[PDB]
Amino acid sequence: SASALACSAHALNLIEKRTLDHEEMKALNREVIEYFKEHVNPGFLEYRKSVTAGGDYGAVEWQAGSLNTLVDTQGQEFIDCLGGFGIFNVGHRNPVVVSAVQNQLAKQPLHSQELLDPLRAMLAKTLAALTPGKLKYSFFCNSGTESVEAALKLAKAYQSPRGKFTFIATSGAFHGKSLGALSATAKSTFRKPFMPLLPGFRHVPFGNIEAMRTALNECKKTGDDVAAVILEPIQGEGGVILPPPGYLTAVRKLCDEFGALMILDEVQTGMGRTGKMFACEHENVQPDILCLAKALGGGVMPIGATIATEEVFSVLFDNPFLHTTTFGGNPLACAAALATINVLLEQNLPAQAEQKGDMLLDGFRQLAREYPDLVQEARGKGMLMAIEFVDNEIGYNFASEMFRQRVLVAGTLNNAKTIRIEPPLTLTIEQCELVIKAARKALAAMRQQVAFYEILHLPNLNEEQRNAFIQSLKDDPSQSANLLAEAKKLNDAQA
Amino acid sequence: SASALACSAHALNLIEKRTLDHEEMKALNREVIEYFKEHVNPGFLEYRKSVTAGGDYGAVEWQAGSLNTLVDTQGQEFIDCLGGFGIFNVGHRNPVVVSAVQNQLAKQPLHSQELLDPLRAMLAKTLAALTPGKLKYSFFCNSGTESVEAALKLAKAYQSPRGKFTFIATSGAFHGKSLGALSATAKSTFRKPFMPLLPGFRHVPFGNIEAMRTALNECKKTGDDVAAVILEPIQGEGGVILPPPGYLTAVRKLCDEFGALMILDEVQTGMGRTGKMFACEHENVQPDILCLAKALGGGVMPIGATIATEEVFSVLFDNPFLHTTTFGGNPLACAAALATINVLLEQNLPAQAEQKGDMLLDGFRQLAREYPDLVQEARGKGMLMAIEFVDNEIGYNFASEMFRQRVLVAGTLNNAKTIRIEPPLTLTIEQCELVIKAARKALAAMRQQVAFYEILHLPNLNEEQRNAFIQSLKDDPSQSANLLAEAKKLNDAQA
Amino acid sequence: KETQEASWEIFTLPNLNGRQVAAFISSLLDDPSQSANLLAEAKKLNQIQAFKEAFSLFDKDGDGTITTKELGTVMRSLGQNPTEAELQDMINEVDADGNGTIDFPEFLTMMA
Ligand SMILES: [Ca+2]
Ligand SMILES: [Ca+2]
Repeated sequence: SASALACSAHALNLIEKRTLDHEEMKALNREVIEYFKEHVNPGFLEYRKSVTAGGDYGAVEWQAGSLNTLVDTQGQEFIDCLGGFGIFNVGHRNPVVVSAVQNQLAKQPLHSQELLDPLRAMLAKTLAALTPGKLKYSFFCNSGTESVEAALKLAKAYQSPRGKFTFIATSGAFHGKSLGALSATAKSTFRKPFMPLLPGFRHVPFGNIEAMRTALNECKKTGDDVAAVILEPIQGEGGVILPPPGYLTAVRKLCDEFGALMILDEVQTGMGRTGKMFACEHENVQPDILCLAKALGGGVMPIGATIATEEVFSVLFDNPFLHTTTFGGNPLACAAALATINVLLEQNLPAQAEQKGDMLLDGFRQLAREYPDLVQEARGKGMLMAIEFVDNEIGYNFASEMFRQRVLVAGTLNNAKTIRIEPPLTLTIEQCELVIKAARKALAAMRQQVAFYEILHLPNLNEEQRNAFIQSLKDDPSQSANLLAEAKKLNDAQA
Repeated sequence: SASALACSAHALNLIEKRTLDHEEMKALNREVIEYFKEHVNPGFLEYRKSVTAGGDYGAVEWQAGSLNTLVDTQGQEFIDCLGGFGIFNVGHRNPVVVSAVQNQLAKQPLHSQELLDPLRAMLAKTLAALTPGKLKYSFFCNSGTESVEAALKLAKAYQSPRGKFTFIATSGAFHGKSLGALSATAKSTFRKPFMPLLPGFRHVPFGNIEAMRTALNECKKTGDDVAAVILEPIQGEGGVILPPPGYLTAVRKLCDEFGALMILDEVQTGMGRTGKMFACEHENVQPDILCLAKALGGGVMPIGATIATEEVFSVLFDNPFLHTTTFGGNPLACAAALATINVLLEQNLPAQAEQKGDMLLDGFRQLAREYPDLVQEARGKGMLMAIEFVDNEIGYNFASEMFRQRVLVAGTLNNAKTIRIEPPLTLTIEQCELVIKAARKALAAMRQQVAFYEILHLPNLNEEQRNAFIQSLKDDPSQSANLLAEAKKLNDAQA
Repeated sequence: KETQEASWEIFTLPNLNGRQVAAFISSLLDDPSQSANLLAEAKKLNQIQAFKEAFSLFDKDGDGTITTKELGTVMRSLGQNPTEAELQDMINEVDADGNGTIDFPEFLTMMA
């Protein structure tokens, strides 16, 4: 058809463009839909259809608008309440992060892998200064799942000479999709097609200290002593699930008691999202191993970090090549990360995340009491929030209605009824009120919608008074509640 | 020591600097050695000590010099014959790749993960055009090990409903260090501390078609039918091991016969290094799954890609979230990759790699016959070469002596006697001659050294008869190999 | 193992000939214990030899002593313009024997 050279050349021509005319846009959207269908995954097209209405399923990314907005190929601007599921904590194209990445790009993007690269040392020192307690040594990779892999391998190298092999995770947990991390991840549909996974992985209910104590004690009784416990401080993909106060402290004490390592997965909750730099700081809990990614890249670079105490990390001192990764700790990613830490500390973005989080969650809870027919509950901590609906169809219509009002939201991998709100920490107060209002109009449209369907499906109604009923439903929406009652008032009287 | 804010600020000040005075340089080198010792890994410091002489163990990266040179914090320029173990196929800071990355950085670095990003579609289409046969669908991640993880998960999702679970790899293979990929990787020291790994992984000798046929037939007889065979077309970390002609074709035929999938790991051999775009093109072999990374990033970005036929990749169509990764397919990485494919095709860098590879390997083979006391053999294909020495200490002294002459080389993870030569495909002929001469002076110095030791351990000669020999060796270092001859010519007569 | 590393580090010193490196090698084979100290004074010895060389090239007429004009020649050559009094002060500061010229050690003392 065309050669790879032609395709690449076209792609670079399109990378160099800053805006698109209407016919260039139509051709590009048509192209991207085709190539998604034939070379990426057609399932994605169906998914976005299930969270949109009409051609909304075919919005194509183009450029960052401001710190908190994204602009598609048609110039439509969206407020980003998705934040790349926790990536854009410091907004899109943060000037400081973009600046650092450009400077280091001017010097050297990737390292030789042989000589000492200075930004890896600088970032390791910074992270040692920034992490609680004895967390001292850092290993750098490129993703969250890789960080969890490094955590598991550290735990294994430390505990295998001590006769401990089994790992305890929690139900509803998500720790990545690489096979190692996938053994810890808990969602059935993510795991079943790839079994068998790693042996000796067990799961207990999240937030239930007695269940976990039971698991450790039974594992000790049967000779399957636990090497490590891994958990998120707050389950992001589980639907923003908050553990009871003191749970993390009790888990730390339990691991200390049984001689198991505590691995905290802060891939999503880290870098200021929950109101503090790390969620474990809410209870002043120091794990043995801490996992970071996503937001640590500043929304510019991919990066992951596994920080551990010298006691545990020392298992790699005799053989520094025991665990490595091809691109880990490259100068570009390190520059991004240092820039992000600087931005978060200088603008005190964690505290801002607490304030704006409290405000948005207040709004969402008020909407929750006003719409109990659609919203089950709203929950969150800092700027990691979620709204759980009555069914999945309802939350679907919510995501769609918010997308039509140009506010970006998305579901949670382990919870089909829940929609997450994870906007940048730089979201302004004006945009906070705009998002609350958008949620209100969404819920209103959804209530009028369910009324419209219920009125449409009544079987004991001829066509004329149905046309009158939906006609009135359109012309006076605030009477929605009454007319629906009236509809059934008549649907019963001729049964 | 200091607060995280201070550390970050210092790091950004150092990122913005373009040159260093010597007190700046000395302070920075001292800093990076300290932070490597206390926050990264002290073992690395010891390793570089074993491959250097004096303060050469403490060379710190600073900036790319030219396409094929690296400049440390002291202004010393090195010819890069390491290429990041296959990363810098198109050189350091390739203007085209840097340009594309800069433009897309101006537009948007990371995607929302919800809307359609166009460069993912463009890159998937380009890779479909560039890959042999029915390879059609691409999954994008951030590293080689992640690409291998995606390959394994594709094979599992395809073969588990067909009752096949076991995987066959080869000894001496390297496929990554994440637990999934590590189950396929073959080096004992990399695997033992993290066992148990994935069940049902077996290894056969590389290049031995009858051994592999035996493994498949026995697995079928016992009901442990093989889901997939995974191998590198040429083993990189094994010491650049070349299979017999027709091996890849026979492996494809065998997989077709038993109904197993063929997974080709081209993380190292891909992107033109072996004289063609992919090593599998030497025999016109199309695998079911192809793994790419390293060089696909153009030496600017981290990226990985798993390409598969629609037949196998279709296992992700019903549920597009069955396998994902946080940063995979981000616009920066895609821009880098497209720029790299463009550069490779427009400058026909594969063919250049064949020519320059033939030249360098000719030089190395001539040095090999001139120095059989130190070199066992030199091997290679395209610009993926290696020199295997008699001992590990010998190859160590070679790496050190080449580093002293400001030519970068490094060892191979699975082969302690072998030093790899993996320079950029953009290496100039002048630099080819320079590296050949550097290798010559290295081997000369090493012969002088081994002679100097061997003269010291000869038993049958008096305490002063040696000192004449050492003396003559040092102030008149010309009688060298022939001198060692004299030494033994007296030792065996005095026996 | 370390006796060998010592043996090669002493062997590779640029400013020693075979006779002394060989003598030292003897001292090290007889004593693996007196290494890093023997190694230390050997390294130092290299420093003295190279210092000797440079000094020799600072004695233009090769007569083994350095005068104010030879000094002067080097000082003027390095872009400077010393006066007679400055040169005399420099020599006077280290002139242990008061003969007005610089011998071998006194030059080492100037450097110290
Ligand atoms: Ca004189
Ligand atoms: Ca005197």
